Amino acid sequence: NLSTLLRLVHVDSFSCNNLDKSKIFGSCFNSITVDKFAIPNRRRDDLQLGSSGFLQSSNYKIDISSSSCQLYYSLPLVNVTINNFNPSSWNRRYGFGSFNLSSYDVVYSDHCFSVNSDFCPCADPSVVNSCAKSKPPSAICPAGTKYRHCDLDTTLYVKNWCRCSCLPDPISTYSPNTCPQKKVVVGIGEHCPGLGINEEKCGSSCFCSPDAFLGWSFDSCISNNRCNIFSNFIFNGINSGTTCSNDLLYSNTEISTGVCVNYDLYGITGQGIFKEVSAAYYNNWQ
Amino acid sequence: IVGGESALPGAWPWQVSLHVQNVHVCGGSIITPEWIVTAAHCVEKPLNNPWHWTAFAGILRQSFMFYGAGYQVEKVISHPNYDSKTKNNDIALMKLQKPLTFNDLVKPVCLPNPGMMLQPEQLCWISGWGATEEKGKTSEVLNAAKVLLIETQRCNSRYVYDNLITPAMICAGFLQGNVDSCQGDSGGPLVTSKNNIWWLIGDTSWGSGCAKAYRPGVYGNVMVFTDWIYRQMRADG
Repeated sequence: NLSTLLRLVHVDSFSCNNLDKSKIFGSCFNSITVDKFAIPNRRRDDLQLGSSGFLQSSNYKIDISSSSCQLYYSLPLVNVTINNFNPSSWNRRYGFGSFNLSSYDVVYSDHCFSVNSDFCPCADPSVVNSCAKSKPPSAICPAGTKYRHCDLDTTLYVKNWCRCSCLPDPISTYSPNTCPQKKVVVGIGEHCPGLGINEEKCGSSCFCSPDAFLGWSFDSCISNNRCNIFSNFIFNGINSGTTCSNDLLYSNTEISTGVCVNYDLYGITGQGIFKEVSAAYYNNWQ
Repeated sequence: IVGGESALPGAWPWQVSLHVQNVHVCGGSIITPEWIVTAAHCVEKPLNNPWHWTAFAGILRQSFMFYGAGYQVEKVISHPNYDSKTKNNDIALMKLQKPLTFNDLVKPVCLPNPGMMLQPEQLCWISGWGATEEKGKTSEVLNAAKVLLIETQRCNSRYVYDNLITPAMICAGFLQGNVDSCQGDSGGPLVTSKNNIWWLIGDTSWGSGCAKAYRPGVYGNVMVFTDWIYRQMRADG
């Protein structure tokens, strides 16, 4: 029931695109997909219908060509926590820990990167020995992933001058084609493969520095002693399925005694005066 | 030239190739019909005796004669403050004994005047007879390429050259690669379009390979030594 849902939740704003709130009363659907996440206090304008911001490219993309509702509500700061987790597998494969940030702070990415299966932010130490200028750290990369691409070249008089790829950083690099990390944009219901890793601070096994991860930011979500959360409801299927609502005229009306009215009690019709009487010959199924 | 195309027989009469021992070595540019501007690294001590040198102009495919039909070089003048270690002030001049009368497909390029105020990311064209992809042979046909100009401050990055570009030098091309000149494209006319005319503002001296990342093209700045060339005119007569 939409009434109880809007009453039990501190609803601040609600708007459904490609779907009107009038037809919701007494309709049926096939399935409902619900997404929710807190609202950072810096990108309030990104949650609008249509924006090429960082949230729509790294965090989550909202579909426009489908009937979907958007809700913005608030939650008290008492007995609440935020689960900050990075779903990137290849980032945590090389020894990624935790964000280690203060409470009531949400993390949002500004640029989403992606790599292939054959990727290792680690150079072959047998080649780095013949390097003198801009010598990157190297270690043993696990099998299945090729080492970092580095070439030794002489310009005018420097024999041991080794240059690698992804310089200086994958965010702002001079040759994105030579760097395997490629900037990608998340799709409709698709997570980001991971953030950027500075290969100059990587490299025992190849263990990148925790400060070498770039492309993220943190921001508080406290407003009027409450946390703001945005949710998206996608209703797949219309006028069909087995997911309906009781928002019709049958909304648990109040009984009355004295005048005979129409009857619809468990598939039975008729009229008759009601009279209250104390009876105890009923059962659970009766 | 990597990533370019074959140069059609249009109007580019500022490319003169200097041949010694009946083999192509380098090219050059002309500003007046009495001198040829080229690089100074090909005028080393083993490359003395300028009498055994010929010049070819207005010739796209390098097969029209054999030990003949050329112009003999009279005297070659190199820059006095030339260093072979850092490759600074790589400008050389050659004088021909022929009048070089103007004809079809024969038109020199004017020298750049001081105070041009050129744009930082300026578009220019390069041409020459060099390798095709990497460590190749001399191209039989004439090819050209289009490059962009990058500032000296960005070129002095520690990951590109680590402050090895003199103020009398410049960098151009693309940082992503695939557009660069290989070994053999010495000299070369680096002309830019302005006021509906071409200005020669470059001179190739050296380079770290071709079509490689973080290795753009290096060119000589003749605007500082332009008046010096005028000084050489005082030695003409």
